[PDB]
Amino acid sequence: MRAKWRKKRMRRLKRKRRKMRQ
Amino acid sequence: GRMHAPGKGLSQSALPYRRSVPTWLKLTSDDVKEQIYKLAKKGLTPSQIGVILRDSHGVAQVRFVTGNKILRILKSKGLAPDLPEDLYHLIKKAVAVRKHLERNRKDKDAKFRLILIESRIHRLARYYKTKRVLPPNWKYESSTASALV
Amino acid sequence: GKCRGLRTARKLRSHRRDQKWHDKQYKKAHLGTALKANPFGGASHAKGIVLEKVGVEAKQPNSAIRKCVRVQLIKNGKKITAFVPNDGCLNFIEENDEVLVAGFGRKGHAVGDIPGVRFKVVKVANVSLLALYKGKKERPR
Amino acid sequence: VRMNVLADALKSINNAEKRGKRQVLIRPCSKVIVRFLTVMMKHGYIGEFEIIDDHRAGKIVVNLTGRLNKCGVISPRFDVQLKDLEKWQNNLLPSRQFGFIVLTTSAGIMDHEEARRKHTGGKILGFFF
Amino acid sequence: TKKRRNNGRAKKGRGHVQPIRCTNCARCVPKDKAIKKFVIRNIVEAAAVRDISEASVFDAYVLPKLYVKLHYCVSCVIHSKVVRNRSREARKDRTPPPR
Amino acid sequence: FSEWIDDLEADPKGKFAQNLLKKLTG
RNA sequence: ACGGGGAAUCAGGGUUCGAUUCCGGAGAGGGAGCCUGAGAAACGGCUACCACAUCCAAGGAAGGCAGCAGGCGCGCAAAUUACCCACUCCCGACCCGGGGAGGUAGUGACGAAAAAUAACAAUACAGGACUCUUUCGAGGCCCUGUAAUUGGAAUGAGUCCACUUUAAAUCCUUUAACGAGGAUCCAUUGGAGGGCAAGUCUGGUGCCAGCAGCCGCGGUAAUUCCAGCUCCAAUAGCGUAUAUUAAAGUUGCUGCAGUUAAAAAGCUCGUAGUUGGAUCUCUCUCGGCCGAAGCGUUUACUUUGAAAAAA
RNA sequence: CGCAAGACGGACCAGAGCGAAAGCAUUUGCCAAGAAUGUUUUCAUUAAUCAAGAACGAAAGUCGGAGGUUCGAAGACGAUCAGAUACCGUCGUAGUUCCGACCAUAAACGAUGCCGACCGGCGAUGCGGCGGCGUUAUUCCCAUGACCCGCCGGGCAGCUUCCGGGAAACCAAAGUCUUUGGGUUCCGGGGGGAGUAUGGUUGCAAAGCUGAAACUUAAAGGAAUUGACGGAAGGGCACCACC
Repeated sequence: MRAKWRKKRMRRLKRKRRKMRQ
Repeated sequence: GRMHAPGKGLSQSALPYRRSVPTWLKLTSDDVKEQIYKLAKKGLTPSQIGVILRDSHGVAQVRFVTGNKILRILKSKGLAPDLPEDLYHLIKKAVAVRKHLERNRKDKDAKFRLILIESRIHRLARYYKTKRVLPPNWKYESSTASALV
Repeated sequence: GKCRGLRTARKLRSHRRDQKWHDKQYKKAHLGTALKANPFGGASHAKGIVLEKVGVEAKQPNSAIRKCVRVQLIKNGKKITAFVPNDGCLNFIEENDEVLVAGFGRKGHAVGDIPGVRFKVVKVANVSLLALYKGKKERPR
Repeated sequence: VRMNVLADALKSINNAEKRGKRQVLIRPCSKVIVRFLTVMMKHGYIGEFEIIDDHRAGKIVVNLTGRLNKCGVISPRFDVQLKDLEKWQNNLLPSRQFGFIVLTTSAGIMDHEEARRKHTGGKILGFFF
Repeated sequence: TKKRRNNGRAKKGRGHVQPIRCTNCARCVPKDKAIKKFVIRNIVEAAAVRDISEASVFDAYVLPKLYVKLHYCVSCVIHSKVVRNRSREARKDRTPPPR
Repeated sequence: FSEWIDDLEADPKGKFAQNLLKKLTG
């Protein structure tokens, strides 16, 4: 996997987690 | 190299080996002292005084004719400036840069250069304070600087 | 480069002390997380109760069923998988008996084909597996 | 900037000796440099040298005899007692049959053998062999 | 590993070089990295020159030329055979082909 | 003697490879 | 994490350990407060509370093994409810009493030291070679091995007396008696592909069972499982797990790296920090061949001297 | 043939210059800087690198204001395709532009910290200075410009070399390293988990800085070599290829 797309997935995961923990 | 630039310039004065008054120079030590006194009364700094003594009077080095340096001569006579010449010129340059920056506020290069000039000013002031040339309470400010100029 | 000055002892010692934490062995042996996560709690052996017999499949290049046992340690109630070393030695073990279990020799690392198994059975029912294996001793009745 | 003018001098001598040159220019000179060079000369490692006097700091033209393997400085100038001299000799010298560790002691600048003879420690300036 | 000492460009002594658009694909390529061709060709072909010169109302009118500057990107310059791959030793050669 | 040399050249990377290479001299 | 003396390892530098018999501290289930006394905030003294717990006729009374043994519990993990004040010392009013301090035995493969399990001759056998002709052969003239060959010599393990030991004792030492030819009075623990010393011998199994720290071996001829034989490694010891030291110049002070293998901050400024060019060659007094009060600005450094618990 | 708007400064333009880096290209003026060279001027150690702290920091992105030509995330269609939520095409929103406030990240690269010394050669080039045949312009003299031939000093680089180094690729630095010590900052310790969780801090947000562990694994990886392969290029051959 391209490293920048792994970074993008991690950032989307972090955003989803931020929505999880408000 | 340079303190605040990547340059590694080598240009500088290369003094001759001999420490003696040159043969062509007929001026006595007291005559050179009187010329220095007149030039200082005219309002010229030791650098300028030495320049015009070298360039028009044949005085290669005032130290080798008088036995004393020009700034020391002026201090002994008592007509030396309150703050040293290099520090005064640094403060003048900083004041000029600050006055430019007030009417040109988008000049980030001017801000960078002002930071460099003020760092040089602070280094010179710290040195002169350790040597007791400046009072220990002397500090450089962004408002009273133009008063000292 | 490194600082070579007569008054750089503090800086050198501090740099060494910070950089030691980037050594895996030093950080493992000086943090406490590894000690607290160690099922044996820092011991060399531990006694446990066999909960079941399991057959762990060897890693991909090899093909075999390694006979292991799920044992719950008496010291902390933690469940681990302990390899039963020799052949026919799983027959010496019965359910809910006490086994003395040691490490597998690699200090918390899996050994050989057996994946995720870091413990081996040394004794079963207070009799060594090697004494039962060679017929020197028989299972207590 | 330039620090440890002795380090620069010894580096110049070493690099000139590696190149096979018969002479090397060392600048600036110093009392420590001259004393180190004299200690080098008494053991026959560099031969004669000349101090050019310019009216700010000296220069030294050192004739090079190709007997020098390595001349080095020890920075910082660790203070060495007579007990630690053997350890320093083992660390820095190629053999016990030759090679000298130069120390500055209260009796002057001299090799380690002369320091043992005078029964004094000091601060290690460098080595040559 | 490094294929070229100059990294396939001429960006020595600066930090940024303005980009240009490839004449073929319109790709953004640094001006010092793009392969530059200056083609000075007769505005009429060598076939049409005879008819055009015969039909000219002037005598020795000399047809004008056409001065085109082409800035190929590396992919397009390789595909168009304007430059080609070279051996590791021959890569260093910088004299233009004699033509 | 040359038996090890010869059986080694049959299978340079076989099962009997480290053994025979060591048996040559070690 | 009680500290140190110190211990393990160590080319040099270092790394780790030090609960543990010596010194110092702390505590006596946890806190706290006291009496007495020279000395205690004492616990084999008292007073409470907190926790736990004993006897009770239920009204009350009595507790403190981190002393020596011994239990329980915990665990991977550690010995006798023995004898004695004979030694060493301590205490007392005391030459006389007492001391689980301490000593002595018991258990003890924690470890450390010494050290058996055979030695020697003849018999021939596989036997060699500076023995000799002429390589061919004679081979007690220079040494190993077949040994279910032979032969006597030696001796301690053991059993048992008598001393000796010691406070009775035991042990060691000493003496005598018996005590060795499968000297069956019978050495083991791991291995035999490489690392790493020692078999591609035989039988079994057939990617199974298993082995294997690592690499790998095993799918019908397995040098690697399971066995037999043989072989080698240490040896009364050897394997295993964990921790740790060296290996590790893979923590680099000595002494590592940072273009691409892991890695120089995007870039300057900047305080602390670290580092910093040349240069400078021992005097007023006192008891006439002396002696000194010193301030020569000091510091680092180096050398010497003193003082510094044994183990 | 005009007019309006916004964007951008081709060719000249270079292994050329300047800037700390990001970055910087129409003319002219103003403003404040700056390196290098020249200096028989002045001070006289005032210096190097730097925790803390601070300035600047492509693009994208975020708030307001202006503008809004082109291009264009998203989006709407049209194609291609087995399918295309893409590549190609027509439109097209944010954005792209300027002003103010944020953000502080890039393969922000020379993947190479800064200061200092030493160590080969050569030809170029930029700036300054010095010296000199000769040509050309200011109608003619010197000065000065443009050339020519050298030298010196810093600078962007290049070629060459058995300097030396390195695993090599390669590097006159990545050399002067077991013959190991010039000064100083940052930073790495097998591969993953993971630049993740968590706490802290910064931000309006997006996110930035700091930043693990459990667990897992015998290899990941660097340089080079030989093959094989290529919807890479160039050559050569053959009526089981063609003309």
